Amino acid sequence: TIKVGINGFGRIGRIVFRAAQKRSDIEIVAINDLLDADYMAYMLKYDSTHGRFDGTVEVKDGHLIVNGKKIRVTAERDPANLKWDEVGVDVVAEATGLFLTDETARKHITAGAKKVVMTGPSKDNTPMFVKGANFDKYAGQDIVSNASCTTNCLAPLAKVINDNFGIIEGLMTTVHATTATQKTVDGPSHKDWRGGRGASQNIIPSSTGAAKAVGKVLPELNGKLTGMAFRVPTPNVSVVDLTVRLEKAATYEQIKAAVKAAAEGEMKGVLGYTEDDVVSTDFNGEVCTSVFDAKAGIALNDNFVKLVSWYDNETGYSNKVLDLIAHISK
Amino acid sequence: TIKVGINGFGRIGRIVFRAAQKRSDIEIVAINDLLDADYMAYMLKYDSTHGRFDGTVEVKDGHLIVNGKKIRVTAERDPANLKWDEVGVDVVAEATGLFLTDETARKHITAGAKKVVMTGPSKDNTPMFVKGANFDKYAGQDIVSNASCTTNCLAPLAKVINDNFGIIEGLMTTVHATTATQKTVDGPSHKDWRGGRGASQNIIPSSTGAAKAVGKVLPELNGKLTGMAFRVPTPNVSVVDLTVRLEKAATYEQIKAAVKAAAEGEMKGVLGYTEDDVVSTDFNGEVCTSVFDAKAGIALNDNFVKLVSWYDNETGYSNKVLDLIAHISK
Amino acid sequence: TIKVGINGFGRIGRIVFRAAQKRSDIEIVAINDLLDADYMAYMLKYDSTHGRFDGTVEVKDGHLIVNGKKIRVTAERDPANLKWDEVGVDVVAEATGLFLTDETARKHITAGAKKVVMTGPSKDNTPMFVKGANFDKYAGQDIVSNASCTTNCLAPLAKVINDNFGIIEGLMTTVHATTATQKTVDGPSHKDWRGGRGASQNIIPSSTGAAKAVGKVLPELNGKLTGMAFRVPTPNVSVVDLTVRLEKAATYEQIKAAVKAAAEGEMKGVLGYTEDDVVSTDFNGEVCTSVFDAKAGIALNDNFVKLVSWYDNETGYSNKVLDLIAHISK
Amino acid sequence: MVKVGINGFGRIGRLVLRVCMEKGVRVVAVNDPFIDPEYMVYMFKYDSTHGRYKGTVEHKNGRLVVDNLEINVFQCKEPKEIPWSSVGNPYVVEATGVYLSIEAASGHISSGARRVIVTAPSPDAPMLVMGVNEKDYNPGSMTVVSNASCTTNCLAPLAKVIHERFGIVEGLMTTVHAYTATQKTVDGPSKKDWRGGRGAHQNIIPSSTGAAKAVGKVIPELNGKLTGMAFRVPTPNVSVVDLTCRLAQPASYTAIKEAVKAAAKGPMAGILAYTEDQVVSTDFNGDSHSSIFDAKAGIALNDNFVKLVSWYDNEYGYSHRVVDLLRYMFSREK
Ligand SMILES: NC(=O)c1ccc[n+]([C@@H]2O[C@H](COP(=O)([O-])OP(=O)(O)OC[C@H]3O[C@@H](n4cnc5c(N)ncnc54)[C@H](O)[C@@H]3O)[C@@H](O)[C@H]2O)c1
Ligand SMILES: NC(=O)c1ccc[n+]([C@@H]2O[C@H](COP(=O)([O-])OP(=O)(O)OC[C@H]3O[C@@H](n4cnc5c(N)ncnc54)[C@H](O)[C@@H]3O)[C@@H](O)[C@H]2O)c1
Ligand SMILES: NC(=O)c1ccc[n+]([C@@H]2O[C@H](COP(=O)([O-])OP(=O)(O)OC[C@H]3O[C@@H](n4cnc5c(N)ncnc54)[C@H](O)[C@@H]3O)[C@@H](O)[C@H]2O)c1
Ligand SMILES: NC(=O)c1ccc[n+]([C@@H]2O[C@H](COP(=O)([O-])OP(=O)(O)OC[C@H]3O[C@@H](n4cnc5c(N)ncnc54)[C@H](O)[C@@H]3O)[C@@H](O)[C@H]2O)c1
Ligand SMILES: O=P(O)(O)OC[C@@H](O)CO
Repeated sequence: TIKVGINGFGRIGRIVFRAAQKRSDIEIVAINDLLDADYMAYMLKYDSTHGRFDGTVEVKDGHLIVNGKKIRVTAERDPANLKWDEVGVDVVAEATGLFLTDETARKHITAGAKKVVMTGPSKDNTPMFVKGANFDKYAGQDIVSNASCTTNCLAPLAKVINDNFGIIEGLMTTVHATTATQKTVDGPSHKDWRGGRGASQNIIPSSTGAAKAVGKVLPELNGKLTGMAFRVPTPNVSVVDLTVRLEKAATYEQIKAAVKAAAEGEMKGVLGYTEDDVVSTDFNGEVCTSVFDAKAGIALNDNFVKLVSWYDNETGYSNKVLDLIAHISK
Repeated sequence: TIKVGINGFGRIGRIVFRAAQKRSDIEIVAINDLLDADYMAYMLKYDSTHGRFDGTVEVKDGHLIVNGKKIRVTAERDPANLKWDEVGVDVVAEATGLFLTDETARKHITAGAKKVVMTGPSKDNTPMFVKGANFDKYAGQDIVSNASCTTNCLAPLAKVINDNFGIIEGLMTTVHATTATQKTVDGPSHKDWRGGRGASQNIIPSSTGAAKAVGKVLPELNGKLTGMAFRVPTPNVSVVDLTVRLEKAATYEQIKAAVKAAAEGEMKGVLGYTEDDVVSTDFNGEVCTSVFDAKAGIALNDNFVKLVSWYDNETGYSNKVLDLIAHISK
Repeated sequence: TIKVGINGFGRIGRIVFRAAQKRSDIEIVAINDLLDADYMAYMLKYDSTHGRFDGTVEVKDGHLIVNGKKIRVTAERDPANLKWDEVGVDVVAEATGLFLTDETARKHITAGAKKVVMTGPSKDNTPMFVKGANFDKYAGQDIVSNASCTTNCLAPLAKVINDNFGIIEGLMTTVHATTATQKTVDGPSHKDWRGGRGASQNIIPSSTGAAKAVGKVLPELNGKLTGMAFRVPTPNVSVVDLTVRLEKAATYEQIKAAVKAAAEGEMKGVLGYTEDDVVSTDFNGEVCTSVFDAKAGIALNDNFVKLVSWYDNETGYSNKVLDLIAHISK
Repeated sequence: MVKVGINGFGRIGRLVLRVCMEKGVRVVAVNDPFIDPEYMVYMFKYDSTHGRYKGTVEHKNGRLVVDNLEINVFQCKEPKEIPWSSVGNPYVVEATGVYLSIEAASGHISSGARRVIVTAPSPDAPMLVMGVNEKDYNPGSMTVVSNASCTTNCLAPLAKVIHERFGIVEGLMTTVHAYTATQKTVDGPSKKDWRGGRGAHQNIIPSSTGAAKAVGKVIPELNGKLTGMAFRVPTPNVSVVDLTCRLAQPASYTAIKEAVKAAAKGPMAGILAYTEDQVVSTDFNGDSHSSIFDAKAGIALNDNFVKLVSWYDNEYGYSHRVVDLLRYMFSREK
């Protein structure tokens, strides 16, 4: 059983935690945030997006008790002081958003852990892995990244589309839910001025390297995709709107057939396929990181098409983080 | 004119600033915040709740220029290092939320200003003034507080009802817009666990001092009112719900008569009165700090009644902050 | 086993349906609305608030197949034409909002049903029943009402407080989630002008009979309670805020103990109790019609207190409709 | 001295009356069988999105009285029964969404109207987007016209500038669109659009448009070269078009930016606007333009494959254009 330690118990850390409960191959043996253990329990117990926690949580001697299982709680601002080895943590899930470089993340290995998974795209050359795209390329690196939730939606779709028909070029938009970084009313964000504007009131243009990043986990698609985002007032679930030019002409039904073949075979559990009249809330809790929406899409012609695919940016991503942890331990 | 300086260009600072431009007695000469001059210009020009700035804004050189007038831009964390005198500031509007004691607020006085108005309830013995309640008890103090937006709503109504019918006792609920202190999705709020929960997603119970603080600005009501808040997913405008036991019997028609008489008389422009079928967005931009809703309220009998009054937590309070500045410098 | 027909497959109709799947005493045999069978399947399968249907659903020969049981689907505008006898229906859940008098509800009996439960307050002297208050005063009548969601929250709480301390008088506010009668953007609501205004933009005052209606189910409280609502931008879960004058002095601990013992005792399943830092999404899917919030409430003194109780206006009420159905069929 | 009658006092019809008050265009009558004079006053005086009406609104003797200007209120179900003749034969703004065919909107002509503007796409009435093809209006042959959709008025002025300058070989549009009156507050019935009945405030809802095809009608060279779709999202107003296109002639994003600025400053002033500021949707709440280009929000893959972004207040910009078009129609009377 792979022991894991979550650093940062925010949205991802918490939903990764809930997702690990249903796995046999992984134990979450420790958590580090900047919160008292009782507050950490409260945040685990109750969730505005995902309902109440299925199971028991208790606090004794400053340690969480979750379904009879002790979890070490710490509050070390500096990942250097974490003593990961006094709990036997094999891998740490880096979920604070702060340590997305080798140098910063490597402190976990210095503090006792063996390997690290960053729960965001790396800010340096830390290699990125996306299930159904390039998990098999992993070479034993002790520090990795699961890229972003959007790359986790886009890449599996793009692989199938490229593998069957050939993407000459593609431009992507993600209509994306509100995230922690945003502001409830017009506030400061000197990094990102639009991003400070009240999240409940606005459609907010936003930039992303999610489409570029696909060409890293799929090198054959390098230089061929790029894109952007609009943040909208939903608390969870997002959607990719990919417009691609194809080398081989394909009817919309041919494209449907291809994705459905992959979703049922090669990409099962990663890429999903629907023909129902679905909306965002229908995918709250979706574990598949990309779910093709057959009826949403549209073809101008056999060689030019807008494709649509859904993802629960919280749940799907958190699940593949555990899949990445699992894979690098194999 | 009275030269004002703003500390903290947040929601109140910005609305105070906009309201300042319509006044002939008051001129804002400097703002201090953790913001670039270009970013302050952006935040002033565009507003999700209150629309575009009515006036001209430029950064020349520069150098914030608004309506032709130069505004000094500083980025001092420590108020003691502001040199307010170097631009000739008499009153400082302290609107960061962080300096609500005489100790801290007095750093502006040593930085060269003459007086200070806190734009929030004082966390020490610092005196609080609410217009239509106790502005005339100002006895030349150099540091004062303007109370809270909610106290500015309830006190005016409370006094009219006390003066005419006598409050034996009251319990109050404010159904309240979301604010900058809340979170877009479930996030850390260690001093207020409910307040960390998704702002857009939830009705959030919240504790408020504003009903007890009515006792401070109306001593005749000390220990006679307490209450609480429900934060709800609206970006501006709140409402007070005052359940009162009355000494003297009173028909709703007599309550109305009194509220309207006070609105047209001694509390003109502070206390308002409506019989229309109004909802919250109808008081977006409301200058009156308390607007009585005749049709919303209800009486069980002539001694037990529920009274409803609206307020634009942002706009009305910002206007009364400016009134407090005018008054203390008479 | 009791055979039920649902008239009106809206929010209550569809949630009553789901809840009936989790019971063995009651089986839904027939459904009427002005909708095709395949559209009904869709509305059952997917719910924005309560997630995907737990189980199977399909259409076959113009009828539903839900968890392998054939449901009759009809599309009659007139209840008299419904032929409930052809499916052998015992009780009709009348949830269109249109047939809330004996006169109109009785068309279901004309159509072959034994009894009818109205899923709303009856608009004549048709008797009303709220579980925890007066189920046991059911005297064999063939048409009844389960009252409103708000009464079902208030009645149990009121009864517990009155029985222990004596409510001299009380005023109530409900901060209520948006419902189907509201409008997305400002539109016509010629019966309730405020209720035509954009639901998601506004705090909207509303009238309610819920507190007077408590006087009908608990005659001892007749003339002693009234109130009103504020509709707010949340899609589900509502809250009662009861301000009560107590005959007998009671500490907030004593009030807590009273509710907790009723919760675990004679009102188990109806009245709930909590001391956690809860918000509204924490009760999404709650079966109890009233969950006392201990920390949220506040007393001025031992004889004047504000009490708060949560309720899922959809789920809780729907469960109790099935409870009322099962009771009147005993 | 155009005189306008408004049929249907909804979002478009109320806001059309507002823009008419703002421009001194005389609205002589409003017909709505479901809103009476008293209730029109309330719906016009208070607006959740665009705020209180700045001015006075009263009712007197069964008339709507806005800024002392009396407006007749009718209560007829059918266009052919409305007394347009009794109020001086105005041009009618057909804003119900129910009489969309030439045959349907012509009822107003039977009952005394001089012209009709349908405030939506028509299956047969000529579309006329100001800035693009309003000169196609033939007063001699057209008594019923369509002012297209809100989305079409955003896409077309942009699409014109880009086609003329660089050539659009092909394009796919998405509009991320505010919710409207047709949607529901919580999941409810929408027989003809299952997704559109799901709660507007909780959901991103994929939705249909013919706005990009419609551009091929008003700019005939773009016929068959544009299509698209929509996502309805939890905002009360203001929408945005996301146009992904292949250009015939290579163009840097700076060349593109300069072409749009040009049009905005000259031939499409008041219709097409250009911004480089860090704007968001509320920044165009109350904006009069049909299309506001967002220079910094867009992205180019290369000189021939770009994604362009333009904003539009789907209510207030579109109302402004209805009033623009009927003033234009009136100027052309022989
Ligand atoms: N939110 C999503 O849907 C999503 C999806 C995929 C990836 N991600 C990525 O995952 C990361 C975290 O995302 P999130 O949404 O959970 O953000 P979040 O704000 O919810 O989580 C950050 C958490 O880390 C804690 N923290 C801050 N500094 C710390 C430190 N010094 N030591 C320990 N804990 C600290 C905070 O208390 C907070 O709870 C980010 O890199 C984000 O981009 C987010
Ligand atoms: N917004 C309301 O409804 C409302 C109503 C009544 C009172 N208030 C009070 O107004 C005050 C400010 O609240 P707000 O709502 O404007 O929140 P806000 O977040 O919008 O304002 C805080 C601002 O202060 C700035 N700031 C932080 N540290 C600073 C530093 N040390 N030096 C200079 N600037 C700094 C921030 O950049 C931010 O712009 C609070 O005390 C609050 O209680 C707010
Ligand atoms: N939703 C709540 O929180 C709640 C709580 C308590 C009580 N109620 C009550 O339940 C009743 C229904 O409320 P709802 O929220 O389900 O509304 P809803 O709009 O979701 O349900 C009404 C349904 O009835 C159908 N309908 C209309 N006319 C019909 C006809 N003549 N024959 C058959 N079906 C017809 C509609 O298609 C719709 O599906 C109302 O009386 C309401 O007051 C609602
Ligand atoms: N809302 C937008 O963003 C927008 C933008 C562009 C075009 N449009 C179009 O304008 C039209 C109306 O849209 P809206 O948003 O104002 O809708 P709305 O629902 O707000 O208003 C429709 C109005 O028509 C009235 N009405 C219904 N039947 C009538 C009849 N028989 N006679 C007279 N009046 C009647 C109703 O009382 C209602 O007030 C639609 O065709 C729509 O596609 C809307
Ligand atoms: O959906 P409707 O109400 O027609 O809205 C019109 C326009 O906003 C786009 O279609």
